[PDB]
Amino acid sequence: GMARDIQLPCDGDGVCMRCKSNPPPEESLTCGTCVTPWHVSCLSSPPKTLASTLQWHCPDCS
Amino acid sequence: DIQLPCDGDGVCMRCKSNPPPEESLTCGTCVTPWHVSCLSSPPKTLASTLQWHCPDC
Ligand SMILES: [Zn+2]
Ligand SMILES: [Zn+2]
Ligand SMILES: [Zn+2]
Ligand SMILES: [Zn+2]
Repeated sequence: GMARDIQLPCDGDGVCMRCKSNPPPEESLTCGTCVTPWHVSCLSSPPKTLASTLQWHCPDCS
Repeated sequence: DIQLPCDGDGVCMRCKSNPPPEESLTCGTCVTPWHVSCLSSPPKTLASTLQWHCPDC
């Protein structure tokens, strides 16, 4: 997990607000509550189990 | 050898159940849902889970 300070979501156009990159699908995670895309690389605690990755809840919703 | 996906309604064609989101995995190429519980080899990394290719792909 990259972010040691505050974590930022994605653009809505698909750009990570933190690292200024457009994450590929293998690096993208959308929340199960607000459905906001997040760059999984720039998270503080990326999901570590398969179930946590499926029903993933973003840091703003957790 | 007999890996079966989910129907349009959602009932898994290998266990006759409607899996929850914590047990549903949609393929990144043919956008077909699958029941991970009925999968022979579930994904092993985070990248293979985020962009998942179903057995038939
Ligand atoms: Zn990023
Ligand atoms: Zn959320
Ligand atoms: Zn099943
Ligand atoms: Zn497929």
